[PDB]
Amino acid sequence: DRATWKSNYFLKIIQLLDDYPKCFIVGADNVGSKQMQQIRMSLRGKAVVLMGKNTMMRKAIRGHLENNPALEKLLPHIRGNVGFVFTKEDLTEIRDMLLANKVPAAARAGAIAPCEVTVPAQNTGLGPEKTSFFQALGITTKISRGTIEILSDVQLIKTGDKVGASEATLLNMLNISPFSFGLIIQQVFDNGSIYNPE
Amino acid sequence: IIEPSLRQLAQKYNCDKMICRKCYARLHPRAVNCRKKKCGHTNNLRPKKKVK
Amino acid sequence: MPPKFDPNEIKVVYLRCTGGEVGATSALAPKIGPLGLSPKKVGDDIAKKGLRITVKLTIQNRQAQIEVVPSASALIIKALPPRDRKKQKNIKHSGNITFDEIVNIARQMRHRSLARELSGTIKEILGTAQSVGCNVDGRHPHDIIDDINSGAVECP
Amino acid sequence: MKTILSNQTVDIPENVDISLKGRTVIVKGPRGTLRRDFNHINVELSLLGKKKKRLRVDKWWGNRKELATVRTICSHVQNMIKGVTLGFRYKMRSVYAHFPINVVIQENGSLVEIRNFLGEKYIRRVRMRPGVACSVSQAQKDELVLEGNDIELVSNSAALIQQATTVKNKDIRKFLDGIYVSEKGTVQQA
Amino acid sequence: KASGTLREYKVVGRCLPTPKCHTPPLYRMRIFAPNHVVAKSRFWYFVSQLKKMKKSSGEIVYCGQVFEKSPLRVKNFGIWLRYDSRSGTHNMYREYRDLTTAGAVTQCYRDMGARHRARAHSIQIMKVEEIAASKCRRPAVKQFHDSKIKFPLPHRVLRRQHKPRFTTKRPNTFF
RNA sequence: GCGCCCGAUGCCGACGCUCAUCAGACCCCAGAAAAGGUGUUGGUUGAUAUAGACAGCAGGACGGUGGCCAUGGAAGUCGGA
Ligand SMILES: [Zn+2]
Repeated sequence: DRATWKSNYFLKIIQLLDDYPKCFIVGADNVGSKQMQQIRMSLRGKAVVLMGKNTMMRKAIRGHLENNPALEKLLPHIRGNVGFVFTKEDLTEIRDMLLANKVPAAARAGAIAPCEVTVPAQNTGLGPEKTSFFQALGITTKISRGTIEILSDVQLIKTGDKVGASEATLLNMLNISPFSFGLIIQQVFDNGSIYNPE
Repeated sequence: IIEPSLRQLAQKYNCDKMICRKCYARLHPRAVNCRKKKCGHTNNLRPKKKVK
Repeated sequence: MPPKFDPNEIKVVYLRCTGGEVGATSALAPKIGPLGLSPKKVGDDIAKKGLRITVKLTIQNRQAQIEVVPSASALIIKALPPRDRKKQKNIKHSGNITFDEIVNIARQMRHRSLARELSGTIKEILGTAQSVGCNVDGRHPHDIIDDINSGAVECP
Repeated sequence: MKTILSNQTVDIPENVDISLKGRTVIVKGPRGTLRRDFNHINVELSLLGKKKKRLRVDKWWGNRKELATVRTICSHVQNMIKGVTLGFRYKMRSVYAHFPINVVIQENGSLVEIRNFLGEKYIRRVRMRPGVACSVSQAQKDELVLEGNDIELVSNSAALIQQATTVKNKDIRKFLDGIYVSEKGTVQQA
Repeated sequence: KASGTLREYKVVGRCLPTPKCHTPPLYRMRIFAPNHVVAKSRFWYFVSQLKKMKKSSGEIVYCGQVFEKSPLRVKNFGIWLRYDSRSGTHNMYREYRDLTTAGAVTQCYRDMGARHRARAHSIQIMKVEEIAASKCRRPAVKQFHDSKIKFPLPHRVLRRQHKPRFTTKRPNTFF
């Protein structure tokens, strides 16, 4: 926003960081409109979600204000968009309550495919569209049970698939993309030490 | 026969154009000022009439 | 689905209406009847307001639809007060009917709301989504952004 | 204005080689050799680095319409690099409604014969640019494949063939039949 | 007027001391004129322009240049000008970079006459102040404070009509 | 007035502006306008910028939601208060 929201939320993020004895870094590089809310439902049962438009930006100058030792293992956590969650629970709990919905990161116009994921032979949750969003991929289709179903057992999702908004349509529809990064629980601050939660 | 792909590619080369209302010149749709110099590099333009 | 209506997995979001209209849809009970395959009898059994049709809800039983209850307080608010059609009064009323102790029902059957907290935020979407009568006023109330903080007429 | 200095630098892949005598830049790599002599561009082309890491175009005391040229020369020599290391390929699909475009390649490397256009009994022998190999492909039903090294050359030939097949005194908003450059490409890919 | 190389005169004047009040105040102006006679006349122009005095009702108490403070220090001046432009008066703030303030103002006149074709009889200077690199603002000036600057003589050509009209070799236009 | 016709710059002349497929080139004087130009400069004012501002990238283009509820059909509906 303006400098006003900046000024307020710079202090607001440190407010929550000081209070909640457990900080969590979750990514907002790629999360679509519904891929957002399907996680945001379970994020907050006794908790707060606060991703960065100025909060995470404030740390770029926090780094010399020294609230806790070893926030220079979360400020060098800057590459790629990241905001925060805050709870009082475990951190394995937090890992699994960002996976009780299994966030399928969604993308902007002109996205990029980094990886490879073999095609699912039955659909992974379709939105409102045709069987063109099936046969433009290469997975034949049949009318079936309350799950709109496809039919093919070949790899046409390839590391090097030319992505775009023409596919981000079907990404907000079927909701699995070759991209990888987003709302994850791995980066948990409790008073200055980093472990390997996974 | 004009299959959809060939169509919406040919109509890129022959339909989506921007025209200088004083000099009658085909311009790419981004164009704001006519590339000629007999109209005077004017700013006003019009989109190409879409066929029936 | 838009031309064909394949059996949708209910993450989809689509219209649920037309408890009778033959403008150009060519049916009465469903919008899934002509575009799909189903009889028209559960719909007139439902037809067994106030000068209108019933704004429907649609679920998929692997091939078919069973007429669903309005699943929030929003449309039960339209079960109270000009119930004449084409009213249209900003919004359907001014507030002369108790929204007060009836809204609390819809904070338990909303298995659909996303991004809502301890019930002080569950109440937010479920008291803001409906837009009928200012709870009692000719306002457009913005004291129930977050539905337990700045107060309303329903609660202390 | 006369900005005192503007610069641009290209990091040359090692697998290529560049020689220079004044503005004449010659690039020799895997697929062959190309020349280009930039007279009246009036810049400083310099080559620096062990394994000739970088090239530096420098324009001194230029005006605005003259600093414009520096990145143009950058892109020119960049596309030269792209050709010598990869090679350019263009692909053409010929739209038709009721008269299937009959394109054959009368001689091997060039001299494309075109006939059965709209019903025209007029044959055409479109002469591809020197140093350009035409090849009707077969994995796509109606596909011309133009290949070369100088993108100038291949694309010039490409637009030439496209423009040589167009209607006269007809509506180009409904009559559309003809060949068109479709999907600009290279030979081999990373 | 007819500018040669402007010299920055300073003038102080007053109205004649009428019997009503023993002496009116004294006014100081900093005026750029190629000779002090023109300095006097243009001082009267400015004074009659501002307050109701004329050389008929005034005498020029002091008239002499200000020798330049440190004419060996390169200094970049911001100059607040106001001219007339064949369609209405325009304010304007130009910038120059030279040694003597007089040099800066003469550069301003020359480049106004060229780059804006307004004669020297329609330009009335308000301020010329030497200012620091953090207050200089147009880029053309801004590009000349670097601890190290280097730029070759790009395309250098000089006179060869005194050196023979008819030589047997040809000039080198590199160094 | 000073390239040559044509006596005079055959000066180290100084700072700039301008590319005209009808350039321009000196009182009376023998080529014209209103209106336009992201041609190229100068200038005035207003907005935003490393805490990255601007284009091209990680978002984002709807989850509640048929939410009001027009049924003149319209989670967008245009022509739905
Ligand atoms: Zn034009």
